[PDB]
Amino acid sequence: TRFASVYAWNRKRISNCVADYSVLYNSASFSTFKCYGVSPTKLNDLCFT
Amino acid sequence: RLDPPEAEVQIDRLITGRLQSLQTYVTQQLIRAAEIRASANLAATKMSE
Repeated sequence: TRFASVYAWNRKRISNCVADYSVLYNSASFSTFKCYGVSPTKLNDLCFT
Repeated sequence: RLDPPEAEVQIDRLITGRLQSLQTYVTQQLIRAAEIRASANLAATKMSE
């Protein structure tokens, strides 16, 4: 619910899990879905540093 | 990591590089192998005489 301004953007951290991007690829109000460098369809096969 | 429609300009940058590295080796070997045949005849006429 609470979001901050761009002048004070903050970051997060993600640790060891097993998380699936298939649910993240479901339909939503996302107007833009653009990743450059990695195919957006093979994202659920590799381990990430 | 990529898609066949996209992973087709990053293979043609490797093929043309790895192919223009064998013909140089073959050409240099061809030039070098014609200098042993110029001694294998001197050593043959130095035995009959």
